[PDB]
Amino acid sequence: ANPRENFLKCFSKHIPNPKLVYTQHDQLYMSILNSTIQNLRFISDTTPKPLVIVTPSNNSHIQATILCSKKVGLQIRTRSGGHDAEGMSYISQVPFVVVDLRNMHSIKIDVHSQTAWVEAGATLGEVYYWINEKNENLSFPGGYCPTVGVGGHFSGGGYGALMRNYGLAADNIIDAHLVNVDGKVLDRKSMGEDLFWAIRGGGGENFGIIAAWKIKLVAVPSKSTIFSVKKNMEIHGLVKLFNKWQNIAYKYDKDLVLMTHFITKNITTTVHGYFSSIFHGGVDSLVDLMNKSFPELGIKKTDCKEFSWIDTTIFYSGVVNFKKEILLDRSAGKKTAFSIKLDYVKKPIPETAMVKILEKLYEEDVGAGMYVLYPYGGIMEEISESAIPFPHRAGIMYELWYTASWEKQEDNEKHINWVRSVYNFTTPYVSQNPRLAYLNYRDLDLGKTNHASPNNYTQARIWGEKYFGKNFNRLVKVKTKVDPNNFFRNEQSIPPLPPHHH
Ligand SMILES: *Cc1cc2c(nc3c(=O)[nH]c(=O)nc-3n2C[C@H](O)[C@H](O)[C@H](O)COP(=O)(O)OP(=O)(O)OC[C@H]2O[C@@H](n3cnc4c(N)ncnc43)[C@H](O)[C@@H]2O)c(*)c1C
Ligand SMILES: *[C@@H]1O[C@H](CO)[C@@H](O)[C@H](O)[C@H]1NC(C)=O
Ligand SMILES: *[C@@H]1O[C@H](CO)[C@@H](O)[C@H](O)[C@H]1NC(C)=O
Ligand SMILES: *[C@@H]1O[C@H](CO)[C@@H](O)[C@H](O)[C@H]1NC(C)=O
Ligand SMILES: *[C@@H]1O[C@H](CO)[C@@H](O)[C@H](O)[C@H]1NC(C)=O
Ligand SMILES: *[C@@H]1O[C@H](CO)[C@@H](O)[C@H](O)[C@H]1NC(C)=O
Ligand SMILES: *[C@@H]1O[C@H](CO)[C@@H](O)[C@H](O)[C@H]1NC(C)=O
Repeated sequence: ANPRENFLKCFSKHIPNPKLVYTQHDQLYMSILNSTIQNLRFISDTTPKPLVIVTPSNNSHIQATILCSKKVGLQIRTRSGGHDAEGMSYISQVPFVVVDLRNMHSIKIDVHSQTAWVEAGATLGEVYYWINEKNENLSFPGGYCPTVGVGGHFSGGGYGALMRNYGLAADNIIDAHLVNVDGKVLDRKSMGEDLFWAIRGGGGENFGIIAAWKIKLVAVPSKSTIFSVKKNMEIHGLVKLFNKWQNIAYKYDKDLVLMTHFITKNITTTVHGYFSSIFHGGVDSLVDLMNKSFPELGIKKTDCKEFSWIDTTIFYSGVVNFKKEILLDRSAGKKTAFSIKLDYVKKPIPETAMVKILEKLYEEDVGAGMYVLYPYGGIMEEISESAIPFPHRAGIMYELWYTASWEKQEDNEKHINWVRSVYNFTTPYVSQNPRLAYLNYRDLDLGKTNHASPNNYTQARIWGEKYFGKNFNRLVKVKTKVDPNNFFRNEQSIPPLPPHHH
């Protein structure tokens, strides 16, 4: 009796006769494993590999895997788009199998009722595309990156351009299909409201394997206006603009998103701020708005085109500059090694301190580090904190991402340490009790939950409280109820409650 072969037998038993199981012996193993590992940082020979990969195409397949891993004693890591910031969807410390959902990417739109059934392995890109094909004036609220998978994205909250208008993708989910620790398939009805609440932004990896979402589509203007302007002046003049942006961006009506980037340019060199818009409306209203609200930014008509939504979608994603069918292409953009961390901001950062933050970009190579800033007003002020597990709503001015991408496996420690040091540095200026963070940018630095350690609950709280709010209690309530033996677990997952505290 050994687990790989015992698994495979059990699986065959539950399901006789495409390929659904891969082992190291299969020619395709490696390139499947590899295909969707998004962060090159976790591609080494040292990196643990699973005993089996399964690629289900049917709820029945998922039930079997869950059942068989339960029996033989393997751990599951589900991979949907593979974008985990920490590789947590494809690495484990213990013998494990990855459940790659790439074969379950069906997307079924009901144009009239304005809903859609999207399977767990589809990618934003696809969702965007196929919605737009059915109707140019429709879409869905979600991240910017087309290759993000909907399993990780939605169950983690997930948001982007439409955030200020409609909220997080998790805010717009009507139903789902989920398989639990007992291998049952559950709709919302049968799931019950606690579990339906939980999977919407509490991390699906804590409760089960989601198989499908039901999605409610949102209205989207047939023309939006985009400018995106370069600003490489002297460092102080730059922050003078930043400070202004900081106090107003979140204040616009719902129809303006104004975001900002920072990086270094000129290879051997100066800090550059880019300021970008999605404006639901025309060129002139927009210039007028800008000319009124933010003169010093000095945008002009010459500065901005008006695009269709899907074009805007494209403009604002990881692909150079063409045609809209890239949205469909699993292997677009370039994969890099990356480290990212994100802060939320409630109170304007002091101009002095900000130069210092910007000053730090000089300490890595040109283009390596980058700060992304997105504003936080509009609808987020009216959505309750416990509406869903994701609790970051009212009184946030904007969010700050600090990110580094590189190529080379040696330069790892160097680069992740930079990201940390900027994080450490900004600590006085960002949110505070507690320092809020975002489940979809997992940060093991916030604390780890170990395989080889007894499960202290008050330990998990430290980070549980950062990712979620007051929401954390209800979350551990749901865990304890639906997966009391903590079968669905990872290096930073919600623990159940031990039974003497039941
Ligand atoms: C790589 C990348 C990520 C981005 C980018 N832009 C984002 C943005 O603009 N807004 C955001 O809110 N998030 C952005 N993200 C990050 C993604 O939101 C997160 O990285 C998601 O968690 C990624 O989801 P996914 O693409 O599926 O990657 P996986 O590694 O497979 O991570 C999934 C995560 O959750 C578990 N899981 C996935 N699917 C399921 C199902 N069906 N059931 C249970 N659990 C599931 C996995 O185990 C893993 O833990 C821009 C870029 C470039
Ligand atoms: C795994 O990924 C790395 C970089 O993408 C690459 O060197 C290697 O060829 C990949 N594995 C394959 C093709 O089996
Ligand atoms: C899921 O379960 C079985 C196994 O193949 C099949 O009868 C059913 O139609 C499947 N549904 C799909 C592939 O949509
Ligand atoms: C979408 O919106 C515009 C703005 O009113 C309208 O003129 C256009 O005809 C619409 N088309 C569809 C297919 O909904
Ligand atoms: C911006 O405002 C000034 C008036 O102070 C004006 O001269 C300029 O033409 C305005 N912009 C547009 C687009 O008209
Ligand atoms: C960041 O802060 C933590 C906690 O105080 C510390 O352990 C770590 O070394 C710091 N990282 C730096 C200074 O880069
Ligand atoms: C959880 O609580 C205990 C008991 O008071 C504490 O001492 C310990 O540090 C925590 N447990 C673990 C495993 O870290």
